[PDB]
Amino acid sequence: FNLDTEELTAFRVDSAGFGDSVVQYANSWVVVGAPQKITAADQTGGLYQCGYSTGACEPIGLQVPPEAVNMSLGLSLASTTSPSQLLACGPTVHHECGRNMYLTGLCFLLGPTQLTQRLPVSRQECPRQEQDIVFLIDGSGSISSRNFATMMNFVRAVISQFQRPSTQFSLMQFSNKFQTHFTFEEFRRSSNPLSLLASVHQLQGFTYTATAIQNVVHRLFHASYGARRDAAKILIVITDGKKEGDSLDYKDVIPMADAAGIIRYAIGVGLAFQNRNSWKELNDIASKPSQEHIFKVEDFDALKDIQNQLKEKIFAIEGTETTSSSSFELEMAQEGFSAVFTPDGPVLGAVGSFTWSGGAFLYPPNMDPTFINMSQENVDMRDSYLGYSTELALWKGVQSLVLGAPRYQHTGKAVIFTQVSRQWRMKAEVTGTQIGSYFGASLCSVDVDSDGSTDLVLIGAPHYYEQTRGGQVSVCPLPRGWRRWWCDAVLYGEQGHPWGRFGAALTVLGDVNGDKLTDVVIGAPGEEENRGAVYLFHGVLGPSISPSHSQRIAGSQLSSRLQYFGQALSGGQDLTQDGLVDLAVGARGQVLLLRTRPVLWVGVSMQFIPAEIPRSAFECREQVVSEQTLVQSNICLYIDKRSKNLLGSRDLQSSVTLDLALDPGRLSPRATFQETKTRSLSRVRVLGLKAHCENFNLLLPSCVEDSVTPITLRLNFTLVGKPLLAFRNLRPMLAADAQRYFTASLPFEDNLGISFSFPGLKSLLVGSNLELNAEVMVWNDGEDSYGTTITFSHPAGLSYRYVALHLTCDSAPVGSQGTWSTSCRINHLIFRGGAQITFLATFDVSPKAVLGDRLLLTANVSSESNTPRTSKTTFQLELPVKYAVYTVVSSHEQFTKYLCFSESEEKESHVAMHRYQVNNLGQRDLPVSINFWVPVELNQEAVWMDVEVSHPQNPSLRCSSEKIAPPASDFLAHIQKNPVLDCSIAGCLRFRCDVPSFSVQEELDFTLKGNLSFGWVRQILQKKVSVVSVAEITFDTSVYSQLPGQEAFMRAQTTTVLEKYKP
Amino acid sequence: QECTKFKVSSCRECIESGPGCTWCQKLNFTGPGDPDSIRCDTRPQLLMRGCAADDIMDPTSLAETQEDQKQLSPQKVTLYLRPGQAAAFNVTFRRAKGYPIDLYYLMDLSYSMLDDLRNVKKLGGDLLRALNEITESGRIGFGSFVDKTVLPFVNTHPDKLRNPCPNKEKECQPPFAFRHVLKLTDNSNQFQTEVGKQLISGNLDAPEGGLDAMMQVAACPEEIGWRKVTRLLVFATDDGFHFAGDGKLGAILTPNDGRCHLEDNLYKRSNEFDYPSVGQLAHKLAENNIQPIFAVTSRMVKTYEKLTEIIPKSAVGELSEDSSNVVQLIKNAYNKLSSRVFLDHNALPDTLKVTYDSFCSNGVTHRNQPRGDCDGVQINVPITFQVKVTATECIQEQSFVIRALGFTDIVTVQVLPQCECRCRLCHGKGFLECGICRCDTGYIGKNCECQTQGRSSQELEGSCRKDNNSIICSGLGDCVCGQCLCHTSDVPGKLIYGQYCECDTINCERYNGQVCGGPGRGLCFCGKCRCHPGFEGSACQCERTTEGCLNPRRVECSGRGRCRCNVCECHSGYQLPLCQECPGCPSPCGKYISCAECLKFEKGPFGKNCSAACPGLQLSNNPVKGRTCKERDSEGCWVAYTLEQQDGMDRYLIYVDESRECCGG
Ligand SMILES: *[C@@H]1O[C@H](CO)[C@@H](O[C@@H]2O[C@H](CO)[C@@H](O[C@@H]3O[C@H](CO[C@H]4O[C@H](CO)[C@@H](O)[C@H](O[C@H]5O[C@H](CO)[C@@H](O)[C@H](O)[C@@H]5O)[C@@H]4O)[C@@H](O)[C@H](O[C@H]4O[C@H](CO)[C@@H](O)[C@H](O)[C@@H]4O)[C@@H]3O)[C@H](O)[C@H]2NC(C)=O)[C@H](O)[C@H]1NC(C)=O
Ligand SMILES: *[C@@H]1O[C@H](CO)[C@@H](O[C@@H]2O[C@H](CO)[C@@H](O)[C@H](O)[C@H]2NC(C)=O)[C@H](O)[C@H]1NC(C)=O
Ligand SMILES: *[C@@H]1O[C@H](CO)[C@@H](O[C@@H]2O[C@H](CO)[C@@H](O)[C@H](O)[C@H]2NC(C)=O)[C@H](O)[C@H]1NC(C)=O
Ligand SMILES: *[C@@H]1O[C@H](CO)[C@@H](O[C@@H]2O[C@H](CO)[C@@H](O)[C@H](O)[C@H]2NC(C)=O)[C@H](O)[C@H]1NC(C)=O
Ligand SMILES: *[C@@H]1O[C@H](CO)[C@@H](O[C@@H]2O[C@H](CO)[C@@H](O)[C@H](O)[C@H]2NC(C)=O)[C@H](O)[C@H]1NC(C)=O
Ligand SMILES: *[C@@H]1O[C@H](CO)[C@@H](O[C@@H]2O[C@H](CO)[C@@H](O)[C@H](O)[C@H]2NC(C)=O)[C@H](O)[C@H]1NC(C)=O
Ligand SMILES: [Ca+2]
Ligand SMILES: [Ca+2]
Ligand SMILES: [Ca+2]
Ligand SMILES: [Ca+2]
Ligand SMILES: [Ca+2]
Ligand SMILES: [Cl-]
Ligand SMILES: [Mg+2]
Ligand SMILES: [Mg+2]
Repeated sequence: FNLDTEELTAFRVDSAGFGDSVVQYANSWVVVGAPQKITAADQTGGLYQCGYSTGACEPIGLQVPPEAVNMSLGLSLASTTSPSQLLACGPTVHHECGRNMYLTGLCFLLGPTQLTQRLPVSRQECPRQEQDIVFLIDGSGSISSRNFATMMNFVRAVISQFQRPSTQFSLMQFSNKFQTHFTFEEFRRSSNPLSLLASVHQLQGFTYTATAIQNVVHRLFHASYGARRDAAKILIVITDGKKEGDSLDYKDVIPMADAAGIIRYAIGVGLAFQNRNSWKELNDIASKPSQEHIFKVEDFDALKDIQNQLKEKIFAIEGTETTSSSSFELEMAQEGFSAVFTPDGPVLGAVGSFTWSGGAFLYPPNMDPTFINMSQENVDMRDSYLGYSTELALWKGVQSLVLGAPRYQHTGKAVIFTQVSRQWRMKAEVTGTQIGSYFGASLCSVDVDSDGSTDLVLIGAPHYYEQTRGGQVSVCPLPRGWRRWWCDAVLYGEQGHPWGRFGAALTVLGDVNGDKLTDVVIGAPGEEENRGAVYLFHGVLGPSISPSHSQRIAGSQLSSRLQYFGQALSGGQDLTQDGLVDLAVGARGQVLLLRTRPVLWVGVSMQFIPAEIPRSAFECREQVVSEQTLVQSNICLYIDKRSKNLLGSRDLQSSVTLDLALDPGRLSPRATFQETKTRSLSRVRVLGLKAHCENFNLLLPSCVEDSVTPITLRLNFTLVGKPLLAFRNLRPMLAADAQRYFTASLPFEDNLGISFSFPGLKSLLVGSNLELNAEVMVWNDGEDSYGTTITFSHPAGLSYRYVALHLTCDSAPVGSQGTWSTSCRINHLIFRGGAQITFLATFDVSPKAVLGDRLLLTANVSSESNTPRTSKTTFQLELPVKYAVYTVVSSHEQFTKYLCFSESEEKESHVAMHRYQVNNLGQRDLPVSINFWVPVELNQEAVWMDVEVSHPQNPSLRCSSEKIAPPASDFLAHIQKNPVLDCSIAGCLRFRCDVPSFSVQEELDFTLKGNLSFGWVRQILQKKVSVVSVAEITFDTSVYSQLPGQEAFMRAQTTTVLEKYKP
Repeated sequence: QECTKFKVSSCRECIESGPGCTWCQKLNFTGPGDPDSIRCDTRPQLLMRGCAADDIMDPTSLAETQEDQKQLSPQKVTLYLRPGQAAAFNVTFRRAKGYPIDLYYLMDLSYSMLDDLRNVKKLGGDLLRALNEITESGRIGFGSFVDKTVLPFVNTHPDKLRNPCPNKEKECQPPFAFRHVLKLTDNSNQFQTEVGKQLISGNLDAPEGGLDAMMQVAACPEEIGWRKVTRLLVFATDDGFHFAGDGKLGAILTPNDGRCHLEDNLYKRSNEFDYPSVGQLAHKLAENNIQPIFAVTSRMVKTYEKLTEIIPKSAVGELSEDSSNVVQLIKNAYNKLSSRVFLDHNALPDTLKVTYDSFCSNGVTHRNQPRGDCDGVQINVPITFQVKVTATECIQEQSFVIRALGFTDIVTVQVLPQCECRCRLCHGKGFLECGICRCDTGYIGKNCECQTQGRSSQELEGSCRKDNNSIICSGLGDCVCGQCLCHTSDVPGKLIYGQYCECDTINCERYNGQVCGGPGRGLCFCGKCRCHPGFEGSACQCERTTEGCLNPRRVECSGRGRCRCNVCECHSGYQLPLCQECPGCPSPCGKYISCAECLKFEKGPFGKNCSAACPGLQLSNNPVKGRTCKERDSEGCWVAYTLEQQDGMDRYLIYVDESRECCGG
């Protein structure tokens, strides 16, 4: 209700798509995207940073890679604080790969304290054709110095022109000697490829080209040398075309090479080209066509110009598998479609990932980004658009990741991922209902009580359709514990907008009404024919969001020309420098910055002087005289500011208009203001903080007909906060729910008493007692009393519930703070002396109410005639208070049921395990201790050896061991009754495991493992025996009490039967 | 019936007080020491006090039809409504036999529909043949769709734009959102030749832009060529569909405006707009009375079936592998459409509530449903719907229409208020109406014998106080001429009323923060909240009835909890919402050991009354999802079994391992 509509900031940039994405940044700027704006040739999307001070927007300078084509920069924005970072993305990058064109995304990570870097860190790569390339260079004597030196520079030039590991190289220098300088495997393993070429020295000697080519074919192209199978095999022969002393001819080795499918390039050195014999030597070596496979040694461009080659991938379009085809993986990923900041790093949502099954990439600094998505097994996730929206959630330490999948089975769903053992894993889901409702389009984590732990995830379904309204927001509390995630309630906008798109945008504005509960803001860009609207929902105790909106702001309400108002939202920061949280709303071609107004609270105190009207007023010879008696009334208005975090706010001037009424509704008013001539008065006074009183003059006629009913004075007021002139005419305002009508009674001219008791209980258990009944007996022994009012005073957890004598009751807060009060006036009734009324007053006791260990209920009693009071007859009674909780321990399903041992296995033993699990099904956190009672001995003989309590899950617990001596009984008789070995007859080993805080719905898993011995059974004289261990929960019994009726579940037991067969 | 006092000053006010109130026009029906608040009461208590049957004023809601047919009748209705009393009139629907049909065949030309295309080219003759067998004036048309021509939906590389098909086949066509092939015509031969020229196309992702096409078909009736007859739109595909919100992947944020965008039989601005919403399409379809027939493959039937919930006049028929059964599909779909008839009303004000009674020739009857629903409607076999209209207020002049979904025929309902009476001295300032004097302004009395401000003497105040211990007019009213005139409070929704001014409309129990749910589900009258139609409760805190307690198959909080006010009341530790699972309960494995032994192994203590001893156990010879159990049997051997819980009290699905664990033994 405190969003300022009249004083408004407007950001207008005529760029295409401006305002489609907004975000608050560094508590300074409103960063705005314009994804359709054409910035450069074959480049789209732009950023604009806007300021409250400037009142204008300036382009954010960013240099964009040339391969980033039409990225739609600013389609999704994200920001965080401490340190302040900005993440601006563009998921529509067109990348040409072969005859395909992929669709990936690019993002820029910005920050004032750091340098701008990009995400993902490296460019998307087109799949390249594998090709294994062998250099074969002539190092014979005919090759000399600068020629041989040139050949190496040719090799260096080539190696630099080919990417890895698409292409790997192998070099062999030949003469009459053969030396492989580096194999394929050596090249691939090489930290730096160029380092290998430094040690190459010419061999001189004769020239054996053919046998060398043979040696290359039968060796350098093999799996043993690191040559890849699918790789296109290319052999570059570098020679001067002079072969001497070779026992082989080309026609002997070349066909063997052709059969291997080896492409050959002939690079000519020196006089190789001009000599007719040396030129034939080149033609023979090179593959056909010869003109395309022969080049000089000086031409470095020659080799690359033909190939920078790719592998042609054939996609499986429309979800249909051809036998040759290949499934979509990350080619259409569109990384950065949505983005959010997490403690461990940024997270970019990639929608098109794996046939649009969606997902998200976590990008920790200087590490391999981990991909987060549904498991491969889940095929229904295809075309679900997972990661369409991304949002962070936190429960205490644990960070979780919520991803939206608005297309899932045409219905849509949201999924929560958390890290389990160094790898991400789905913990919970929640599915929408209506088809095409786009459930999971927008995600918003809400922390209501500001304890740092997320309580409430808001999930948008913008296209949810009903006949009279459209759009929907599902309030989904985090699936804490192991309960399945489900939506607690649902929020709608106002009706009349079937396609209003309520829930398109979601943001947290923070606590704006000062109830210490987080408030949220939801957008509806489609309302009244795509003008748009924005709603404000207050937070609610026991974390939920209020069913009805506190304030709705339509696009038409603010301006004409306004379209799609609310299509983007960002709040929670202060950008108007007044210390109050502000809201940045997106719109078509515009971005509006709205500011929250400071909230004021007004209280009234009204008294009359004198207290009770002297009856000397009405006593006459019947003079027609009136207004002969004057009455003074002291009215005080004190104004406390609710917003305790407002910059400035030292002199808050506030204009108030007072109205007054004397006995309103009555035909003949019994009072008149000395000033006005009637019974109606008005006052206009500028008021500040603290307090401001004022006296008024009342006139009472001499003789009046009604002397029974007290005179009433009704007060109301409107409050218009004066603009502060600092902070640009920002105005305070009265709370919307505030009481405007105040009434004080002036009595006409007894000793009363009060008493009550609590029927049914000596103690109050909170959570188990939702109501409180007090049997109130009031008596009047003395003079008759008029307008008897029965006043109660109690802690905050109590309230007067009216059930179906006649009473009229009203309830309002009193005291320093923390105490409330409910005074119940009784009339229709003259309360005559000696007569007593007994009635049942019922109080609602909150389940979360904190009453401490003591509940004090005090009861006042008063009449219209004000006695001196302090005459006792105010009754207080105290009630001991405990707090309910449901905690269960139970024997797990999987444990050691029995152990079979032959009559000859006395010496031996076997591993036995007992498992218990403890759950908090109550509504209250609680410090519990868990006790484990395990037999380890029987008559100083070993029974259960090396027992150790373990808890792999929740591995931050802490246990101790304590020996026990058994109450010495005749066990042979104790066994004879029932063959059971436990702490009664046997030596026990007590385990205490303390839990400092046992969270609600949290589960604790314990395991008692050890070696169960066989020998001790011979003491028993039974064929089989039961070995029993006991688990028991203990909490502070003075502060807490187990849920009434469920006491038996606080201890559990587990039995392992030792049986002996005979062979 | 029941009548509770509110406004007791006048005749019309007596009727406004309640739907079970009556007013007596007998002059001096009151005694000398009686108030006139006793003139307004229930009909029995009037007769019981001797009020004549002739002079009792009881306006009753009336329905009057001016006849004007035989499909939707009557087409003119005038309703006179008393607040609280429901007027009723009948609507007769008799299905007409020979109304013409325009059938537009919207074909998926995506590459996945390659094998389907061949059969569709032969369809022309057979389609019109079957159509002309159903009704006369048969007309067939054709259109085609693929998807929006941008990534990720379509590979936009110029080479794969010109030839989208994966294999190099030579009979292919570049991608397109929607193309209109043939305007609706009676010529079968045209269809065959024009559709014959159409080639197969292709694109990237599985769901297609079919909804884009349907929206255009509905928005361009002149281009398509619909007559104002019954309209069929056959939607044929093997996959899913894109809807609103999916355009953002192509950086398309502009909503479908639901208008015609055709450039030479083509949807060229397809990339400038987002896919239409299902809610958008449903509205546009229903507005143009275009009934879609979704012909989808087996894998896609359950999905498209969901659309029928949003689109009332639609049907889903399973399409055979190569679209061979398409004709039998259409006729079966048409029967499904024609056999079911919905009766509904256009937009209603907050004052009027309308329910329907459905009397079908099927042999089935529904009572008081928000929409008339009859299935199995046969031709010329008339069904009747009973319309019940109730007004909360005295209402102004209004007209709302009732029509049968699928047809342009309408029933015009006129609504007039009925708050008046037609009723058959007063010492000066009062003129007499309906058995009592209505005094001039500033004057009040049974015969107008007093003045508001004036004398107002003693001993007439004897009637003013409730008893000897009560304050005169409860202190909330002034005593004029023996009776009480209550004070006026400026608090909204607050009114002091009553003979002794002892009642107020503010004091009641609270739901939410407000009184009786505020100005919503209920209004407050002297401690008791009188709830608006459709709601109930003490403070009216519970909402309506039993829908918040159901599992998706309507078993109502499993079998482990009974429902009151949508909050499931379940025993033991079974938690909310549907009372399905008990986390605090002990493991049931222990007690069922004898039942497991008798079921699987014929032995054990329950030998031969196994069926009588185990009423809740249902034996399964295959493994189940339940919890693991293992105990010793009657002879000491270990028996393993698993217990899966079913909806009900102690009802499990048990599986037992045939292998037992003995020691040897
Ligand atoms: C969510 O995201 C995950 C990725 O994190 C998706 O899972 C991946 O799917 C892709 C494609 O469907 C898989 O790629 C294929 O991998 C096989 C060979 O697999 C081997 O190598 C993988 C990479 O090193 C490795 O992950 C594999 O792991 C094995 O062990 C795990 C252990 O759990 C087991 O679950 C797996 O099933 C594996 O057994 C394994 O070591 C490869 O042969 C494929 O290439 C063929 O197909 C291409 C066409 O794409 C074709 O061109 C080739 O010629 C060749 O014929 C292909 O590269 C990847 O292995 C999957 N990764 C995992 C971990 O499962 C998952 O699909 C996403 N969810 C959804 C709902 O889609
Ligand atoms: C990036 O986008 C621009 C504009 O959005 C594209 O430029 C258009 O290209 C088409 C190609 O058929 C031309 O017909 C239009 O005239 C161009 N428009 C303008 C304004 O120049 C560009 O092709 C896109 N780039 C890629 C790689 O697809
Ligand atoms: C005090 O209350 C009275 C009524 O309780 C207000 O009077 C009404 O004011 C509204 C404006 O909000 C007018 O539309 C009504 O016509 C007024 N009614 C009557 C009977 O006067 C009055 O405005 C209130 N005073 C202040 C300062 O808010
Ligand atoms: C603890 O119990 C295990 C049984 O699970 C014992 O394991 C046996 O150890 C002996 C050692 O010589 C081996 O010969 C057996 O083959 C083991 N049994 C199995 C099933 O592998 C172990 O000895 C016990 N520990 C002690 C201290 O007795
Ligand atoms: C509208 O028609 C229905 C059914 O045709 C009528 O309901 C039946 O009325 C007859 C008497 O006319 C009763 O004998 C039947 O028992 C009623 N049906 C049932 C199911 O009880 C209804 O009365 C008609 N209403 C009007 C105003 O004509
Ligand atoms: C099923 O029938 C058997 C007998 O065939 C009943 O067995 C008796 O059980 C009681 C305990 O409830 C024993 O005290 C008796 O000795 C048993 N009788 C016999 C003959 O064995 C059994 O009670 C029946 N169960 C049910 C549920 O009806
Ligand atoms: Ca929290
Ligand atoms: Ca708040
Ligand atoms: Ca601010
Ligand atoms: Ca198909
Ligand atoms: Ca598609
Ligand atoms: Cl040489
Ligand atoms: Mg040489
Ligand atoms: Mg398809």
